[PDB]
Amino acid sequence: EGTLTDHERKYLNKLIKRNSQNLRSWDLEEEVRDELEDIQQSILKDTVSTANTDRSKRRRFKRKQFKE
Amino acid sequence: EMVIEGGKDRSIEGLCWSNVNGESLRLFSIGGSTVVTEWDLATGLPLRNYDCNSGVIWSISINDSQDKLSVGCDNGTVVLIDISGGPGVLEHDTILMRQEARVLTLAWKKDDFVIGGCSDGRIRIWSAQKNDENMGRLLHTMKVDKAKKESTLVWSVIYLPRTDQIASGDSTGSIKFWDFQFATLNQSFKAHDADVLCLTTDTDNNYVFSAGVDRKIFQFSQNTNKSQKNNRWVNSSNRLLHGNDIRAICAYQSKGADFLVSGGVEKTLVINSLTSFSNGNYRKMPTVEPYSKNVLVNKEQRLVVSWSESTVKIWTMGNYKLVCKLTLKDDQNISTCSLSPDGQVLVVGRPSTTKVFHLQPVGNKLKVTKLDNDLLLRTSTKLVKFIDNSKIVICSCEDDVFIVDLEQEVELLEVTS
Amino acid sequence: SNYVRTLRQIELKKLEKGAKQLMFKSSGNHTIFVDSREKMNEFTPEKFFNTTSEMVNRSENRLTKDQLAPKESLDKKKLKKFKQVKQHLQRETQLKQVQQRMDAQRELLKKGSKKKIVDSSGKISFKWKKQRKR
Amino acid sequence: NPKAFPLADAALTQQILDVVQQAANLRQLKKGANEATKTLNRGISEFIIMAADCEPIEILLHLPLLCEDKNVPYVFVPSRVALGRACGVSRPVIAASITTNDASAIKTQIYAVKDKIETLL
Amino acid sequence: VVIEPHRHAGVYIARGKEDLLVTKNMAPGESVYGEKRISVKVEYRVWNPFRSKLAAGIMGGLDELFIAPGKKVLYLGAASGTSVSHVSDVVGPEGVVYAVEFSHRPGRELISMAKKRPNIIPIIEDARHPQKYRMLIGMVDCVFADVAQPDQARIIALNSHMFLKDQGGVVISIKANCIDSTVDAETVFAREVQKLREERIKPLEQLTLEPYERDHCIVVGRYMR
Amino acid sequence: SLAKSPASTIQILGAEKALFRALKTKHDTPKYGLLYHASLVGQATGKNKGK
Amino acid sequence: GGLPVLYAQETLIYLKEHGCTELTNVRASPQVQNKLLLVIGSLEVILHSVMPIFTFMGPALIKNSKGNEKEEMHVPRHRRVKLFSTLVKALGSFLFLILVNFKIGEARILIEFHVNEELSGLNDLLDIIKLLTSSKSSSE
Amino acid sequence: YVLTETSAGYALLKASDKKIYKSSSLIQDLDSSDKVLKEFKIAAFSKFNSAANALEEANSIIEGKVSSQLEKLLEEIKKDKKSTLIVSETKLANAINKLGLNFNVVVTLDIYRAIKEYLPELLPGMSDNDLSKMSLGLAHSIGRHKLKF
Amino acid sequence: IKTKKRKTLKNLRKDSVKRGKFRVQLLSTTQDSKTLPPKKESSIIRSKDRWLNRKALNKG
Repeated sequence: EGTLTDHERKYLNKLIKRNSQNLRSWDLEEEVRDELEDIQQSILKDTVSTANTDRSKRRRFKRKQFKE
Repeated sequence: EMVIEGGKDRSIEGLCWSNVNGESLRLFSIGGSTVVTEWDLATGLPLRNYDCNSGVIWSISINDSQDKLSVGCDNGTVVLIDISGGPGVLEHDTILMRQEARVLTLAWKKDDFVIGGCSDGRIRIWSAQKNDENMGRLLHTMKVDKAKKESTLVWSVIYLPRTDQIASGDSTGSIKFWDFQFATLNQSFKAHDADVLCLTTDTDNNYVFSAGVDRKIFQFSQNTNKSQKNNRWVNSSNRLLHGNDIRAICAYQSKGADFLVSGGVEKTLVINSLTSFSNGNYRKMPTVEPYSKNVLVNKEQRLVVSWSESTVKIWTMGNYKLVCKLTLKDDQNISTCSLSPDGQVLVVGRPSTTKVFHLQPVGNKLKVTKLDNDLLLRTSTKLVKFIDNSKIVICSCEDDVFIVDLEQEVELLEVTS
Repeated sequence: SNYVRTLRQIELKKLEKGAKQLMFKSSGNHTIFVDSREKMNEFTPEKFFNTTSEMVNRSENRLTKDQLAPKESLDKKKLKKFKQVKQHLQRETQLKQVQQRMDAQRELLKKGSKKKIVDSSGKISFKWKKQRKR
Repeated sequence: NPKAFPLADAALTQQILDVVQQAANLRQLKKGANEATKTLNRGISEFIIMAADCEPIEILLHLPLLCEDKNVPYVFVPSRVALGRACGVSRPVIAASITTNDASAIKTQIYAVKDKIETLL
Repeated sequence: VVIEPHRHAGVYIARGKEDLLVTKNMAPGESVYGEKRISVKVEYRVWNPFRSKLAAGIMGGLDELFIAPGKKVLYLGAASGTSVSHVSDVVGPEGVVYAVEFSHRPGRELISMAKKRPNIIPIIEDARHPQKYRMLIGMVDCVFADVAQPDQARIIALNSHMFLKDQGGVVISIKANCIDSTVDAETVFAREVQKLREERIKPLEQLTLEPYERDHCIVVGRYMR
Repeated sequence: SLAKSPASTIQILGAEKALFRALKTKHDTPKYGLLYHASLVGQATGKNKGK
Repeated sequence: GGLPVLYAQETLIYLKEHGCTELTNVRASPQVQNKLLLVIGSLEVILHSVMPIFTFMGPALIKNSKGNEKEEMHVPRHRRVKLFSTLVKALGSFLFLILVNFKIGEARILIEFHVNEELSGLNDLLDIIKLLTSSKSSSE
Repeated sequence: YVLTETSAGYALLKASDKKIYKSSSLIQDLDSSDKVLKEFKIAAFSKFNSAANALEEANSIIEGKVSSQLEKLLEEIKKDKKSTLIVSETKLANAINKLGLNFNVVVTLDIYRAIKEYLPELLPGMSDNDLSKMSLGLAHSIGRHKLKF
Repeated sequence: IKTKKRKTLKNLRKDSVKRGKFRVQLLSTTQDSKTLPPKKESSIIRSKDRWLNRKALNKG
């Protein structure tokens, strides 16, 4: 509630920079992360049969087409 | 006695009455999206916009003794709403058994069974009956014939109580009479040459009158002893007294009157009789009967204001000269419009949000400028008739009169019941 | 065949017990309700994300400034786990193909009488005569 | 049986008996309650038809539980002997699963009828 | 193997040689559904964003999600007692979750987990008569909804104006197909947001949580009396 | 939790490792499970006790 | 009861009758009468001084009204009376925050007169000001 | 000038909200629904709590999930019925059964919201954690047995 | 002036700006959407009246 921010702004910004670097330096790597996300999306597409839901939406939309 | 007008982005493609005996009426309309709108009768401005849970509503029917309301949506669903108390109060209690064709028209036998013509060329019947272990489910599915290379759609379905029948008209014209129990066809008539859209009857089902987009209203009769023993209907009479189409008919009987009324995509309205459809007279009404105004004139600068819905158009008298127009879409629907004496301030109305414009004659045309009084902008407005040029008389939908527009209250007395 | 379908479900439950412990990334699509144009003409900025503008491109656990104020072999072993799951699924599809072939070779010989029916593709088709099975 | 919850009617029961007839015609369905649960376990079955006529019905209604736990469609027809004649054996059949391959000659009507089942859940 | 805090204390990231999401334990010993326990001493339970629905909403994230470790939670929800265990694990022993389900096919497993977990209060009437379950609940500080039967907004509206306090918070998984198939995602979602703001719950956020399950969003809302 | 089981499993709910090893090597499965200690299959004599 | 509800209406809208009303508050009816005595004070020495002992012996809103009376209230003697009345620790800290000499004197008399040393020694860490704790310990 | 009935743990709590019989029903949120304010408005009057036994829990369950026919509810009914005063009724389905008695029963949902939010602070005097413990005990004890088999 | 003025009308009457990560949404007038409620699904009603004004039949 004081809002000093004279040098505390630079101190908190340097602390946020170092903490964000130390936190994000243990999660993932952008050199193999594309291949990892592609493998993850492929196994997710195998595990979720939402293409059957897309054919289902087509089959439930074709019933209201009136054959004009 | 009342016009409840709406602006753009809306239609009433179906409405229903409800009068439990001894209490107020309530009529219910169908917006083009999945809402039912229960309008009031205290002022003519809606007290509910209920959202039935499913689809997009096509048509609603009333239960017998007006207790429930069958609501036929687009995805296949038919939703049932209960009325427990009358005005404003609405609970739904069941969604019925779901199919894949779009529902088009519903009707009730009694408080027991609902009948729905769908969009596959089939007429379903569901059992909507409490105190019974078989509700929310369809009992039978009767099928109407298709075309050779065209999918047909049964539009209209009604019930026949005494001769225990249902009459179904479709997009081939084939008015087919099915029997209620045994779920079977009884008769067929391919006399209509277009898409049937509507049909009604009388009290003990001596007749049934149908119409659709062949602009022909025609009759079927069941009056004589042979017809009521064999349960037989004859294509008795036929009659074309229309211009383009029919999209609605209904009929009424009393001991003081016996007449039906029809209207279509043509804006006219016709009145025939039931017991003398071929025999008796024929009554056309005019296309407009302006208890609701749309035109005022004013003597100064010799000009005339004509307001459409959400719109106004002003022009002078020469020959003639077109002056100006205002499509104030921020005013969503219109009401009374009036221009002051000496041609200075005009009021465009709306039953909660009216506006006023100073119109300055700048020669060949009129320059418009807004002016924004807040009390004027949020009061409920029905009529303005302009004593002076500065002040403005305000009618209210709460039975009051105000005086505004120079920077208050005119009280009117009590009402019996 | 009787062993092939059981080893199929062995590595199926191995793949599912791997997937119940493995975590997948997150895409969706996002939407924030706003009220008027004075708040809308600025899109909801990095201050509405309330966080430092590098830890914004994740839909996962991300903090604000208030809560915000081992070399590569971790990710290499993670890719080993991902390739383990994907090779499990590929071996699943391969051995279920050979299991379907030997399933057809089992069910070819039960009972009935057929003329042979072959189509224009090259793989042999399957059409018998029709009767209830006594 | 009031506990036989999704029970069909004439149009949809006729459609599902036709498609189970074609599935037995090319022989990719399974006949029987425990075989239906086997297919539910190993994830092969596209959907389940059952008979709301079995005495008692709790010989059948266990597979609804794991069927909704594995989110498979499941329907009741009101006659065991009717879907037994449909599945093409000479016995009253209580339940039948329909398996799946994507090279199937009844694939599109299988998908149509399973969306028809899921429209009433 | 290292534990990262979210904005809400009770949801953590167990990341390292494997990276995933965990919660706390209001019951020690064992994963009650069959997942892995991360050990740090301190135990951590995975919860799959597939087999849960709120968990994938954490994989969506929020500016302010109304589940806090003192915030009393109501859970109309799906009938399974799976995700209420982790709502308990988030809220800790000082808050409390009230899980209300009607179909007693997972009512028995709900009773089974809630016997060994005193953080959960099991209500076993319908989700449509809080007038009937008044006396087992008082002034919850949040509600969550995962009902699929198609009067979602109206019945969580009645629950939220009977039991959720003033200026509280609602969080709903709005289904598409379980209320309206044949009509698209954002259409039925904007319809639901329309009827929510008609019921004067101020909406804050909707998102579809696509790769975890198909076409069911989550909407969240401040309450205004 | 055993109500939601096929009757095949209830035929073999005791002879687990014998069943799984007789799958593992391409050999022949058992036929009793735990159910062999029931009185009716005790009274049957032969391989009709497996039946 | 009825006279106290009418006094609440009058507070929404005299020293001798206030002294009789403080005697009646000395006689949750007494809690409402004590809050009514504080309302008669806030809406004036003898009745308020009689009300001080009447609040010394025997809700939290009436405690806040006692804080309102202490704010409306020589001052070292009255603060000595309030500190002798209040010295649990919550009311002690609030009535000390609302004579830091007499506050720390009451605290030292308590801590010199078993597990209540860190409690109400943390009352200083609660009411830590630029001169309050230091001048209080100095004057004690 | 009213008494209200609300069932809380095993009981019938008559809470005395000292306002008008119609204006406390009418305004009810401009009555400053705050802790001290609604605490001084809704004061504690009576709490017919039978026991902590499961038989008293059964009487409470029958009085709650069905219409009010509890003998303890009748004993609490014969405790303020001498002036035809405003007794604010809680349930809406047990309202006709509440009206079937010689009394004057009566946004009232919002005064019950206020009564519910300021119950466990002061209105029986009991504990927050103890009220939640009694409630979870009630739910695990007899809600599951009266729905289930 | 015509094209640019129509595009400024487009800039005015537009919600849901997709700026980077996601999009937004505005709200509506509550009392006005009460007194003049009904939204119309113009696609469904235009499919209805187009099938009524079918290609095959003879309207003139």
